[PDB]
Amino acid sequence: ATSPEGIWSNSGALTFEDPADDSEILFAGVRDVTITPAYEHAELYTIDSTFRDEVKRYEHNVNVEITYAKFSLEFAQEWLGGPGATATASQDDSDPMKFNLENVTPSASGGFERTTAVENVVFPELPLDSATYGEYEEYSLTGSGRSVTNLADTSG
Amino acid sequence: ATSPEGIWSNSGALTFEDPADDSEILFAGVRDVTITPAYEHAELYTIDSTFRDEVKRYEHNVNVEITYAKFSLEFAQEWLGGPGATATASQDDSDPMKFNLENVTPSASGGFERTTAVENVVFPELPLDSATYGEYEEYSLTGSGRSVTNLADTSG
Amino acid sequence: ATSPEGIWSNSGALTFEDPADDSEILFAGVRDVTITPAYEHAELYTIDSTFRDEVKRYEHNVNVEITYAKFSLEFAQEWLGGPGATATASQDDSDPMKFNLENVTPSASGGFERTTAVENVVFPELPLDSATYGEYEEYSLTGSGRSVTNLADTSG
Amino acid sequence: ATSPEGIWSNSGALTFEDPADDSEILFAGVRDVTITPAYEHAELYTIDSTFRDEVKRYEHNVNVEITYAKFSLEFAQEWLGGPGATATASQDDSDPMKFNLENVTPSASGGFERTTAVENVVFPELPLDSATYGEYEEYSLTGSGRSVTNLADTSG
Amino acid sequence: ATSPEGIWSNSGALTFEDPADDSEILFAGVRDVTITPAYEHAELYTIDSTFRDEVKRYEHNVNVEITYAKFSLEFAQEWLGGPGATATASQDDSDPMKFNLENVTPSASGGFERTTAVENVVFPELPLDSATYGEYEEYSLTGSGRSVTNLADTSG
Amino acid sequence: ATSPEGIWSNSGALTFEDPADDSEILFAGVRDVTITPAYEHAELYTIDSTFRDEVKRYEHNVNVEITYAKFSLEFAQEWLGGPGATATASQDDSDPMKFNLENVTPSASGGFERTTAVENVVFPELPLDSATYGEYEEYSLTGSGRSVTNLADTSG
Amino acid sequence: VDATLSRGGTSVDIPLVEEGGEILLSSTFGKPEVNVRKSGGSLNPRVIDSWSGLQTFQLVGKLYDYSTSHQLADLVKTASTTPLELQIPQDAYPDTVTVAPAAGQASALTLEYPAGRKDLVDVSLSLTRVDPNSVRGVGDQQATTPTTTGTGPVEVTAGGTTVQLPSSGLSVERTVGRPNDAVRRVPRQADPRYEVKAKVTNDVFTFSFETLDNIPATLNALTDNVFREQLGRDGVTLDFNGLLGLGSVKAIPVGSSPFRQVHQAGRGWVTVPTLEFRRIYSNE
Amino acid sequence: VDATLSRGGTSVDIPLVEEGGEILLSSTFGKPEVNVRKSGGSLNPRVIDSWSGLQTFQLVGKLYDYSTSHQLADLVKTASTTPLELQIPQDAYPDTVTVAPAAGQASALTLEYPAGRKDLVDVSLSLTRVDPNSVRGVGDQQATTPTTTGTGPVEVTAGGTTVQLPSSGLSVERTVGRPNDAVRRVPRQADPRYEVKAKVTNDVFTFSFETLDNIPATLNALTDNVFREQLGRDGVTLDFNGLLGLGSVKAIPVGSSPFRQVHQAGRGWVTVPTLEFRRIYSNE
Amino acid sequence: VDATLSRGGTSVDIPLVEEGGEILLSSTFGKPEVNVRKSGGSLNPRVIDSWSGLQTFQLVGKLYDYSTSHQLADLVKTASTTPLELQIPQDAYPDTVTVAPAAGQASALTLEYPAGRKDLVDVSLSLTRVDPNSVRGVGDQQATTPTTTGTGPVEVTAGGTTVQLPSSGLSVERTVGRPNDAVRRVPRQADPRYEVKAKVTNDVFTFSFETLDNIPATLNALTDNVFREQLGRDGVTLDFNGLLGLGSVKAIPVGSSPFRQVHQAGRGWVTVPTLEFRRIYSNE
Repeated sequence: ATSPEGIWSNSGALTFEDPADDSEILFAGVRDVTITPAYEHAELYTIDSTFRDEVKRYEHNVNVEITYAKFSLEFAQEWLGGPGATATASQDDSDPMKFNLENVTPSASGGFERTTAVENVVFPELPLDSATYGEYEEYSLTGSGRSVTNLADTSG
Repeated sequence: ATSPEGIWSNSGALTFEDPADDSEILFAGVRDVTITPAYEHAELYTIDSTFRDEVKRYEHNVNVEITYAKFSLEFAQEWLGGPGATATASQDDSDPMKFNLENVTPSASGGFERTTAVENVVFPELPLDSATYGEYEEYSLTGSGRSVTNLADTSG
Repeated sequence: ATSPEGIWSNSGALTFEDPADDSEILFAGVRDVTITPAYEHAELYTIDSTFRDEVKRYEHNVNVEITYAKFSLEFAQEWLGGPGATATASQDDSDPMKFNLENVTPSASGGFERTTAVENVVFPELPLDSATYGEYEEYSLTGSGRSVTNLADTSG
Repeated sequence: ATSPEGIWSNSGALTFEDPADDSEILFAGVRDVTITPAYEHAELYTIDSTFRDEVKRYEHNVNVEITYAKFSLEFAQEWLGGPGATATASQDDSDPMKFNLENVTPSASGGFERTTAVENVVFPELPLDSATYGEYEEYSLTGSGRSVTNLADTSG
Repeated sequence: ATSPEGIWSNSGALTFEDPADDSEILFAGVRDVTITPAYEHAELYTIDSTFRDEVKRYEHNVNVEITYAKFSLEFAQEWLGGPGATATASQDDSDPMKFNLENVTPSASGGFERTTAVENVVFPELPLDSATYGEYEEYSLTGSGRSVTNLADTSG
Repeated sequence: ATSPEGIWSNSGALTFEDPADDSEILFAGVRDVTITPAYEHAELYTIDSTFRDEVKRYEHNVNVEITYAKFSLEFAQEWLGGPGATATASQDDSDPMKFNLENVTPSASGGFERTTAVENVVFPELPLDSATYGEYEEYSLTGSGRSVTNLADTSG
Repeated sequence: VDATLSRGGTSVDIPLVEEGGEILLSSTFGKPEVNVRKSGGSLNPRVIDSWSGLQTFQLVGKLYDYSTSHQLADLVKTASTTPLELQIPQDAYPDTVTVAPAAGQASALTLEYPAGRKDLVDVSLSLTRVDPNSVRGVGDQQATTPTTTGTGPVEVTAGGTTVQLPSSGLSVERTVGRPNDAVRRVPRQADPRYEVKAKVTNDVFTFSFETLDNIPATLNALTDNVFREQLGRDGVTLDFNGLLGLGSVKAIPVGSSPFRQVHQAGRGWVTVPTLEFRRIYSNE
Repeated sequence: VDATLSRGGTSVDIPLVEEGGEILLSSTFGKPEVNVRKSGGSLNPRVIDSWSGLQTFQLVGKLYDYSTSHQLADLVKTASTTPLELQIPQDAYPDTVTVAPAAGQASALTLEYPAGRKDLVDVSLSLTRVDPNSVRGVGDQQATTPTTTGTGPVEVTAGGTTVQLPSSGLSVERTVGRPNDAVRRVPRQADPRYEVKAKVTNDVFTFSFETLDNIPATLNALTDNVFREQLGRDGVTLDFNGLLGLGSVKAIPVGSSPFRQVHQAGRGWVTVPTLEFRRIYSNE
Repeated sequence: VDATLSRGGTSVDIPLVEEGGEILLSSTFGKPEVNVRKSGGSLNPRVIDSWSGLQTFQLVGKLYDYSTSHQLADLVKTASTTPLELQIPQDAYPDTVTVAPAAGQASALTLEYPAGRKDLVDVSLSLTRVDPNSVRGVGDQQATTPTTTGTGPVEVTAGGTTVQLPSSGLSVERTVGRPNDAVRRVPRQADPRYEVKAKVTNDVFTFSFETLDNIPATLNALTDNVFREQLGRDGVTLDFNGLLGLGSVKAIPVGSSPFRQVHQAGRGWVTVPTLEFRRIYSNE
């Protein structure tokens, strides 16, 4: 097995890809990233006991939230356009833009390269403008992916 | 495609227009400006999987919220008067003053000039007086536009 | 039109008047003054569009809240007594004391004199004693007016 | 009428009385004192207007809350014992101890002496012990009186 | 009567006892100690009046919460075991460990010795490990006693 | 019985075990660690008393929450893979990974070695990436164990 | 925006528009008329299908003017063998369908005038689908809702005596229906036959309000003259005096507890949770 | 504070008092006896009004002693030719009115003893208005609620076997009514005629509680001897043992599902959501 | 952990386990069959006890595989002269009791397959106690639930046309019962007699789902063939296609409103809150 090791946020590289083509969507200037797979847990008790008897996973998702400080035209125009099309204005249709996401992080002392990938991430809300006096525009995304497609050491 | 770039809030250029005319309503002195198109997300599951099957966008709105420090009589009398009308007191009618809205910002190294525009923003409540001892009056507007009409690089 | 301009809180003059007579009720020493006309908004969505179709104002009020640091016997005794009568004890009757309110401010560079006025302001709760160790008694009012009766430049 | 004036908290003079006797219960050492008569407001709207038609008061009370730093065995044993009785333990009965209350504050420039008095204040909960490391015990009481019996200038 | 007097938290002495035997359960190193006898109050209002007409106590309890920084094996093993028995693992039975509690404090200038005692205190949750980086383990209890069995001056 | 004593967080020694083997899962670099056995409390009153008549424990659990700063691929791949299996991606199944857990803490003066152990801890959610700009990734886990298997002095 | 409901040349367009994620249109289907076997030594029933089933449209909307609402109420309530025609804009339904006010319903249309919401009328509709050629019945009778400009207080008026309903909190729910028409199964195509009966319609006004002054005098003047005494073959005149643009109408309370007076803890005045009337004959 | 209900010289004063904005006195009116037309080739029906209407008073309050509650239950349940007389303090009602326990209801009075309260009983009442002279009857029959000092556990007792109801969580809801009295319409008076029938009354005790030890033994001793055994012409003796100042009474379970045992996730003990009895004859 | 239910040699063990503090087993008792002296001539009724009472067990649980759920449904629905035998694992009940699917119930078993929740079936059961020797019946008839491996989309197939039910948000509630058996009171013994009747059983499938694309084509192809044509003596074939391991079954809509389309404000697609089918004959 591989020892646990520290990870330094500023070493990470995040990428967004179009799930139709695996072409990159230009995105940069990340500050914070949380990627958290989750399941709702049903935690089941009997008649005969005060203790738990069984516990079961059900609704799975991956919570993705990102804070970033370089605006991308492409990321926003793809989110407006929806799957497989790019737009300069809100679209009156029900399909959200699905993004694939990968985050790559060398560990702090070079023990491993933790690569995480997530499929079909979608964002209910896109901050277009996030202006504050005397500050750079800082944008926060909250969204949900369908599953974690990869979690592995990608070092040699 | 155009490279992502930082944006500096003090480069902003918010304006309000009467959507009947496409004429400017005098407004100035912003200190915070948020624009966020948002669709409600339905996430959907099957009878025999933990994973999400599908996700769909439903109710759409553009959340607009603005904090500003120069009072405008014109903007306030438009909000009081409602569509196409100016009034100096509350009007007993069910039509809110719709505004069109635009914001224009060069990126921090001039790589692009992002223009955001929004149709038919309405504000539930208008702070007429927002006075605190030893401070200038600072006014907070929260509102909802119908759709983003434009999101593009307008640089020549 | 008139240019937007800054407003400095300490420049204001606030007054309460009896709506029966328009005589002044002695009140002074404010530190915060918030006046916010508000309407509940219904955002009506259509059968098939994700977009909003129409939006309607449906229930109007003016939120008034004031923080002040000079006690007034008169204001409190009128609030106890109810309309047209002044009292030194709680009254077992259903009518609240209606107040008319006007607030007047020169703008920060003398461009205009914003006068705001509000009819039939009422307060659910009145602080009588608001004592804190090593501080002056600071009193907070929260209440609701029926409508804004005036919003105009009262300069010559 | 008498001019409004500042009031200094440390000029205060809270006392509690047993309303069966009009005799003092030994209590002292206050640090915060709030007295607030209140009524619930029904705000009523018509079939045919966005404006409020009428407003009515219901369910009167006086919110009393006090923070203090000198413990009193008498006040606590009165609260435990309930009306007309002293007890050194919880009593199994449904009658709460009712206190009359008075506070007298000279205004900051001696313009008036504001006497507030309140009938049948009751406290749901009594903090017997409020120990914190390296601090004196500081006790917070919140309670409800029936009505304000007196609110007047008592200067001579 | 006896004058109110200050109390200094650090002068206190808390103890826990087994209600079966009145033998001590070894417990030490408290930092914060709150004891609050409480009741629900029903405030009863008539028809026609806006005022209250009666008020009544119900569902008495004594809220006890303690923060402490010396771990006790005995206290924890008694809480696991339940009444009259001591254990090293979770017990699958419905009886909580009832504790008797007494707290004793000289008043700050030696006027009285306030003794407070509470019967049948129980704690829904017991922290075992409360580790924080670079700090001692600090443990918080929240629980409810049945009644205050004593509140008196135990000085001569 | 053994005297109570302080415990210093940095003396701790958390470990996780696969409960199929009682074999270690590589995990390290904690910062904060809470273990709290709990039971839901029913407090039951009666028809002719304000006092609590009885109190009973029902649903038992052990709240475990851990904050840690060294990432473990093994622990995450166990959580993904579920009982008895390692996986590099989300698995479409309803069995959560169950961990056995132990923590060993000498007292501050060596009076005892408190060992806490917990069975079948499950975590609803598992942060994979927890990047914050200019910080090391810090990971929070909240989970529920079935029961405390051991709570004893293990010193020789 | 709008579905279109029409009869002959006369037509109303109804906005299928609502706050948030509320239901706007529901099409309900069923086969009440399958003859399922109740008996026989086999676990699962044998069945036969032989009749017109049931399709029903529920529509919800908001109307922005009173006159369009009154005209809808009249066009709904009217007796005519002229088929009532519905056009739905949403592509899941064909461009025209023939309907009738819901087969047995007391409240085939609801119109509501809640407190505050000037120029919002909430609307709920229920329509049974009927075969286009299978509308039948006796005569034509155009319904009327009287109108006036007066904009006065509503005056419950009986035995030469009047009580003004206090405007404070005053809210109206009005319901309309044709529960005495007959919809019948046919051994034919799936949509039933419909008979426009020369029989009584349903048309009910529900008020709620709070009486804020002269409370004893008001409540006695209302109760004695409307709920204690006998009205004969007359009824209460419910004079809207031009509120909502409605004119004078004649009506009576019907059924169990159509009027409630409520006295409350800590309140110095009386609530009217409902006061209800059914409209009556005044058509000579 | 109090409204007064009385029969003969005997009188009870009921505090119409509550927490929050709760209802304290609801007075409701209805004309069910209008002979509305179902027929005719006219849109709006003709009507005729020909009879006494319905007025009903609903009263809510809290009683501070058990004896006053028992005396009310006895004064309610009693059969007498003497009219039941209500005095209402609020000016919107005339100073005195004549009533009967509500005509269609099995629970004209509810008395509730929830856990954790003492000298505090919840009350709900329902009273149909009757014409003062239009009260008629057969004999007089005084109701008695037995009393004792014992302050012991409640003892459900049958076949000479007894079960103590565990005090933990124990909460009582008792309902009383005169559902066999006949109320009848009269053709030329505002208020109906009331016949005080020499027929059986309704008087039901409901419990909820949680059984905390000797649970299997308790639940079998309760279920066998009350719900599997046959009680004959006898019943359960429900010995209240001086709780609430109530004496012993004889009773039987009535209705489809009077008693429930509930076993729950994570609970090592059994809940009783209801155990119910109707009081039977013990008046020989 | 598990209660045991059996029908001859075949046996099923059911986990009585639930989230939080939910009800898991409820034992309900009553005496519907005591006779009450409705007149009496005195305040309190005389009574007589003469017949078998009613004991009913409600069980709630969760099943971890579909095969155990289908085998339970087949065991429940089967007609057999052999008594249905229950063992309850909690000491307040004896180690064996004889029962029948609940006396009058259409839904003696519910099986729920909610969205998400792979390898969780939620279960509710209702059973009436019967005397161990007092079970009788007209022959034996084994219920069957078809099974298959296909794991494809569910197809509503009718008149040789097919519609795939969209998996998006799809949730199944299946209900099973024996509402045509007869449970009868017996004199002077605790538990009733039970007759396994040669009559039709109940087996209803309910879907809820949302149709995301090809919406007009989907909804019309479904509704015309299922709700706006005659099926004859045939019905719909509901091809479960190996979902849950279920095979194809023949079925028809039953009740007034088995199917609903719902169109909502701001939604670009259609909700299907119900599509209900009752299973039919396919057993020649």
